[PDB]
Order: sequence, then C-alpha cells, then structure tokens
Amino acid sequence: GLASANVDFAFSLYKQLVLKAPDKNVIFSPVSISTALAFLSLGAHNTTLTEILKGLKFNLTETSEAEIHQSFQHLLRTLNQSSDELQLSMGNAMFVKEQLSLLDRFTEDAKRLYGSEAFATDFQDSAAAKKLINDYVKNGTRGKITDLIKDLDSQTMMVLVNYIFFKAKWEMPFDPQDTHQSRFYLSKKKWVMVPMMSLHHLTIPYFRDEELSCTVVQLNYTGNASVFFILPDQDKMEEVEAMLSRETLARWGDSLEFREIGELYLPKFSISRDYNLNDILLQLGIEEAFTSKADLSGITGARNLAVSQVVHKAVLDVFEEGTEASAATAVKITLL
Amino acid sequence: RTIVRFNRPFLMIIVDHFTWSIFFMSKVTNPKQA
Repeated sequence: GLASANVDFAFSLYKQLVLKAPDKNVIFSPVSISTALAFLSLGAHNTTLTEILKGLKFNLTETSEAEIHQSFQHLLRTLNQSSDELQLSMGNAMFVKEQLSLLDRFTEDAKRLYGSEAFATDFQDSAAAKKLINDYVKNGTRGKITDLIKDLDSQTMMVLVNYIFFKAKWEMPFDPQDTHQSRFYLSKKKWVMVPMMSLHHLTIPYFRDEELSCTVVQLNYTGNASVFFILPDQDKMEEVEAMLSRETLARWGDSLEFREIGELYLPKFSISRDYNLNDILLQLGIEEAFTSKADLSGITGARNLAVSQVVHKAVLDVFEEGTEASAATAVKITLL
Repeated sequence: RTIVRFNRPFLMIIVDHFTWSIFFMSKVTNPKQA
C-alpha cells in the first residue's frame, strides 16, 4: 500500500517540478517529502487531514490514517537498519516554541511512529532558531545540506523536519584513471566539458524501449539500493517524462535483461536544487493546511496553527566510487 | 558489442530493491548548471 502511493507521489511531484522549471536540473527525495507530510498529518483533522493523505496518493476507501502512520513507522525502521554495505539514515524532528504546550498524544505519537525528538527553540531569536534547525540538518546530512532554512518569520510556532542521507558504493565501480574530460550536449549543437567516467566490458540489466524512444539500464550499489538510468533519444526527453508512472516503472523493470555492454560512459557530477513546495502541494489538493480554515488541532488541542511554507533541498554527487545523496524537508507552522 | 553514452540529458531513479521506495529522483540537464 505505502509503496504504491509513495511511487505515485514521486512521479506526480517530478512532473510538477519540471513544469515550474523546464530548463533546470531536478533532484529531490520523494520519500523525505512523503514522510514529512505524513508526520504533519499526525496533527491534522477533518479536511486538512484528508487532503494531505490523498495528496500523498493514498486511497482512503482502502486504508486508514492509523495504517498509514504504521506504514511510515515500519518504513523508517527498515531504512534505518544496520548495514555493512550502504550508509542510509532518515531522521525526523520538531522544533517547538519554548512557551508552547503540546498534546501528549501528539508528542508520544511523533516519537513512537516517526522517531521525532522535540527541540525547544526561541523562534523570536530568528538567527538562533535558524542555525539550530540548520545545524540539525547539516549534522544529519553529514554536511551536505547547510542552508535548508533561509528565513524564519519571527512568529513561527513550530517547524517539522525530515532528512535523508544516502552514501553507497557501486557494485561495479569506475576507475578514475579512465575518467576523461568529454562533451555533454545540452542541446543538439551546444555542449559543456565534464569529466566522463567509463566502464568497459560489463553485463548489466538493459532494455531498449522502442515504444518510448529511450534506453534503460540498471546500475547496482552494494546493499539493497540500485539506480535506474533512462536515456531518451535526442528531442525525446519531454515524451519520456510524460510517460513516467508506477506502471511505466514496473514495465521497465520487468523488461530489463542482462546484456554485455562494450562501454558505459557516465558523467562525474554534483548538482543541488532547493524548492518552495507551496505551489505543488496546492495543486495536489493540499490547501486547507495553508488557510485560516487550517485544522492542526491534534497538535495543541486547538485550531490555532497553520502551515506557512514547505521547503525541500537535495544534493546528488555521482563519482567513480559510488554515490552520495542527501535531502531534507521542512514544514513551517505559525499561529492561525 | 553496444555502447551506452550518457552525454545528453538523462534521468536517474535511486530505489530500494526491496521496500521499492524511490529514495531520490533526478534529471541531469547540465552537470555544470549553476
């Protein structure tokens, strides 16, 4: 259940991000945003609540709020399990104004289901609250996300935060001696020089998708993670993006077949993007959380809280030894 | 013998093989884009 919704949510977010900025790199963590919004829904009731759950792509005629929260509790436990092969961690936290009293049911559920520890913070000292949240994210992301919070309105009552850290080694690592500056074509006639990594003579999952005019390959990390790489033919990127969905992803995976490949060329690169998700959440039906009709009463016992802003930042580093990727989501909440 | 050359914009989907989570999703339109 949670798996299907989280994938549906991933591709819906992707499509909206591409719409907003058609010419930009994209990098985000769907699981971080889903978990942060599910955390928020722990404190929601009535229309505010049902909008979030449906915006996260859950079918409430087949699931309930308690089952959704248990799904996320189990997901967080599974992701944070020890591994000798891959570094993977996800944390949640809430930064709460010192003079504010919270429902015991919320504080207890947030700990038990989301592993969240509350942090008393003086939001009226913006620069202290700002560094306090940013240090927590910076530390959780091993230094990769440093400025998740750019501005904090002084009347902020609470900020919910999720971060994810991912660091893995390739099953088949690249040799840096084989990394050479080469062209990366931004368009059919414009290029930039980048370090191009290469592997030689390898057998990997492969699928030439003639229906969508793209090539799919799968590169494994050591541990339970892998990466699907999709290469549209020239001028076919938009056509492929339009076909992204759980069914297309399932079709690609079911069509992959091991195949010997003479040469694989992949850039060494690092990219980051920072997002204001207010627009996209609005388009998914998550609206009442942002208005005076906001019902976050399950947090303090009163309908006196409203979301002001949801932000997301993510960083992806791809290199010869493996991949490092990190992201965090923050939900800013003010008095209603 | 075939060649796979990622020298134009491409997509990257990092997934957990088991929990089927998408950990990260990326489009690389310019590896040097500021």
